[PDB]
Amino acid sequence: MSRVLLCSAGHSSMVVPEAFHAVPEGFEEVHVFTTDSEKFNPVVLNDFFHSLPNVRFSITKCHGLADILNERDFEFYQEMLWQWYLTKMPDNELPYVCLSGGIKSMSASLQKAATLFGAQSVFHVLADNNPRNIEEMFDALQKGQIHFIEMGYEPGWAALRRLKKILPINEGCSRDNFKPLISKSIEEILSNVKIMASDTGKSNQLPFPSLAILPPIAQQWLQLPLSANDGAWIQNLPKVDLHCHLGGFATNGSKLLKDKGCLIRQVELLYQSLVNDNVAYAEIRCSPNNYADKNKNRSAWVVLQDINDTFTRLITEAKQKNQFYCHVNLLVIASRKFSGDLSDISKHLALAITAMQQGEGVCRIVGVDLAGFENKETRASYYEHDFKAVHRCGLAVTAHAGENDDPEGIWQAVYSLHARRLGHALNLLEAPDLMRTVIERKIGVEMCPYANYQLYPLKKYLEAGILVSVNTDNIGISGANLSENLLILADLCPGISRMDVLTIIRNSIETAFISHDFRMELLKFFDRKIYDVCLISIKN
Amino acid sequence: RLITEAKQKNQFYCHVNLLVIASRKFSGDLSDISKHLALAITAMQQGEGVCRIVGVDLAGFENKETRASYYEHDFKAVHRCGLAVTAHAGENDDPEGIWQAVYSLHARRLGHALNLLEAPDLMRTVIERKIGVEMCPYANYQIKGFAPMPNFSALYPLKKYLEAGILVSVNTDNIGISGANLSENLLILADLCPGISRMDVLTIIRNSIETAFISHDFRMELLKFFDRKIYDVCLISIKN
Amino acid sequence: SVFHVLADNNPRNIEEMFDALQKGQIHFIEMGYEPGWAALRRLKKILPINEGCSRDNFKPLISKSIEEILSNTGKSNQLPFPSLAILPPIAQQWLQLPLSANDGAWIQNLPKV
Amino acid sequence: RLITEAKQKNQFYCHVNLLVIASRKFSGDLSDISKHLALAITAMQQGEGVCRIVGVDLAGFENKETRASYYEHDFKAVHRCGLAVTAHAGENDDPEGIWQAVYSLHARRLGHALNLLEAP
Ligand SMILES: [Mg+2]
Ligand SMILES: [Mg+2]
Repeated sequence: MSRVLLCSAGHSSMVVPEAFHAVPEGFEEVHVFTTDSEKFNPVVLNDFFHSLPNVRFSITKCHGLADILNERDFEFYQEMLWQWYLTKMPDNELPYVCLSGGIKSMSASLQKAATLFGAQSVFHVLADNNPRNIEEMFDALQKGQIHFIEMGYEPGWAALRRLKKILPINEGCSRDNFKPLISKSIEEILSNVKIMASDTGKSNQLPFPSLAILPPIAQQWLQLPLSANDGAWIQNLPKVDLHCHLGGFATNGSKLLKDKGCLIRQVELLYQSLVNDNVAYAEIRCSPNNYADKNKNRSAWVVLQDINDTFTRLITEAKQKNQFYCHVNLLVIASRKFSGDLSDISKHLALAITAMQQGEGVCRIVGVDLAGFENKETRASYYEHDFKAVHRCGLAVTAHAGENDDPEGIWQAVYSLHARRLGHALNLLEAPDLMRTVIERKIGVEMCPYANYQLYPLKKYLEAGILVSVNTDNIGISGANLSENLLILADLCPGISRMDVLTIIRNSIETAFISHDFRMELLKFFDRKIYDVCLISIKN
Repeated sequence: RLITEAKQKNQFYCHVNLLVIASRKFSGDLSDISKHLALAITAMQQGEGVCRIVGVDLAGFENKETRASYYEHDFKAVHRCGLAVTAHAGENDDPEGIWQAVYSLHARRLGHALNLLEAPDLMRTVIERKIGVEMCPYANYQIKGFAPMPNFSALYPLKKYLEAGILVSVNTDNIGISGANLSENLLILADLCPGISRMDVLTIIRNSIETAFISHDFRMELLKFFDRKIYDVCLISIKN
Repeated sequence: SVFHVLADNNPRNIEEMFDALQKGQIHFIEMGYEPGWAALRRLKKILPINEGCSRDNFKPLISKSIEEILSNTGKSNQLPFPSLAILPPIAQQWLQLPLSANDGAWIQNLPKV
Repeated sequence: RLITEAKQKNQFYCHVNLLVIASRKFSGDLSDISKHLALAITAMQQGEGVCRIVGVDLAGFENKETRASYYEHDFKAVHRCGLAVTAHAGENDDPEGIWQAVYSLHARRLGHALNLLEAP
């Protein structure tokens, strides 16, 4: 924990040691902002802090401004002071600051910086004798002449404290080619507040994925239909992939992947690809029975356990280094056979229940998949009594009735299997009753853009209000990742905009089978990341 | 007519929809249940209107004689039409009853369900399915007893129901009998559930908005109006 | 509007800074328009003029809220009504305060369902 | 390991197989029954080995309130996969519960059933 101290000193440099000694508990880092004037005496605080190496210290100089004389000088000083304050923020803490030093102008500017970004406690210092050398200030504080004065305790604006990611690519804000981007931030916040308070029609709401603090230009840009040149922006956007088959990545499967080494390499390469695509969460459907080998003592349970263990090891390694990581859970696919050994479905269900019973592990089992040939021969009116068992133990179920299926099949897949999530079902338009059912019950749709590619009802699905989630199915077989999956909607569904992409991501994140706590943590991280990425992208 | 005349003057109007109560063993023969649900679905098929019927209700006295696992076969068709069900599975109802109500009847809402805290799997599934739980603070407080009743130890489970993530909704039940409208029904929680914050009250309002059986577009309009009004109220809330 | 006035010579007499403003020596420095909070002035109604008062009757009405701004994850991302973000932070932390009995006026003014 | 060690020295060894008892748990978060059935199914599916799980047993709270005429629908999967069924009932139960147990769960063994003599 770091008690970073920020201050500004004018003709007097004594004030910073007084601020340090005002709280006997002792700070950890101290930084002072000063102009390039010659009246400064850095040596006294320099050797005073050299008396205690254990406390970090730094000095930053505002070049080119001897003193504030006109409007340009003051605006330059304010921009540099804001930049220095925001570049010296703690990563996850509010700092302290003393306003005593400097003339009224920089004191007011520093307090404005505090009011914009927030601080743990702002304070002042009062010296009865106004000491100038260390021994006499020490004697004054020993006697009791030291006086520290405090008013402030403010949280600040999280959103405007959150824009430090844009400081690079400025060379150091040279006056010849300086752009006061902090002034852009302040005009942004004032513009949003004034527009909100000076109108009602615009003041309705708009952004459900939660944000509403971007500049109005940024919101207008979001409202425009997306183009094919937004590839960098969407790639920078974090995504969720709720339908991705493990065995269709390096296209493989039953004939090749029986050995352990191939499974390990497939797992690691899939995780690397997912992290490369900035995907923050995904659900994976895997076939343990298709991957087992009774000859080599390789049971389906063993295969699933090994998958879970390697996934857990990988995510733990990624998290321990404090780098972006992709949380992933497995889905046991109840492969459709309907020809022989029909007990395989029950075996898969029991395996899934026992797998979720593991309990421990950040990576676990959350749902089962009723995939396979979705024809009438294997509709949802066959095994509901057996699915009573999996539903008893509180396990989610994902169905798939989207290819060559009639509305009643979707209907009692919804109402007998009770699929909390639904796959595909592109022809849902022609069943308004089924529209009303799916919308009212808030069950999502696992529509895969490239899979059907190899008029798209996606836009109409968003208009109706279906919680549609864009999914990649098999990136290896399709040859395109999730980023291309959202990219192709530009010409697949004309008139589509970036706000709809954000709503798609939001629908995906609520649609995943996750605990309430993990869901809300994922929402927090996703909101943070989308805010940062749009702030970065709007400027460039 | 009331809604139309209130809106024509561009004032604050409370949009209202109905609920058809299908009581169990309340008047004699149980064919009254089918009469009620047929009436409800036929009223729904009116088509055009402003104040509509959204669904049906299933209410009973205590249990057993008024259990929620008796009329699934009757409920098949009325559910199939497109209505919604709010089973009164609660108030000293055994967990199997609520499980049947949520899963066999596909009921989107529960009445009271005060003792859900002792059925962890029932919690888990309800939270995972975002099934609303209507609950009346003053009514349940009077008829059951929760801290600070004298000579009582049980405390209200609202704060737990919120932090777990249940889509709880605060209601009034019987205004005249309880002698409390929605305002004091929300206010009573301060001494009923200590440590409750205003932010959780806002989330409760949001959940009540979410759990209504209403169309999507009406939901967007309702959310926009509520958010603007809530921002305005909180702007002139800190004044006092 | 809150601003600042700076004088190079810091005049003392009327003719001096009159001449300074004739030349334009006195510059004007402001950090921009400050909306404040749209509604906080009912404190001046509930608290009378109190012309007869001393140090005994201090009002720490807001300072306790200021202290409980951050002194106190669940309450951080539970935000509904996304326009609630634009709400000034002081009122946000006020919402973060626990509920009380005396909020009946706001409860009545609260649009409910 | 015990039976392998006993057999390696060519001594007398007692071959042992398991029975996963599906405890009644009158209410007791009754999903434990399905949990036990799934655990037994996957344990049998493990397969390789000399000591093996061979069947399931249901017992506990023998009173008529927890008879065998409730869970007749769950036992379809455990019977289809290939496991064996045992039902303990008859110490103080009616002479009809045995009929359901033998003819609904297809139980190959009957616990106790001391009062069978009065049901020819
Ligand atoms: Mg697929
Ligand atoms: Mg009632």
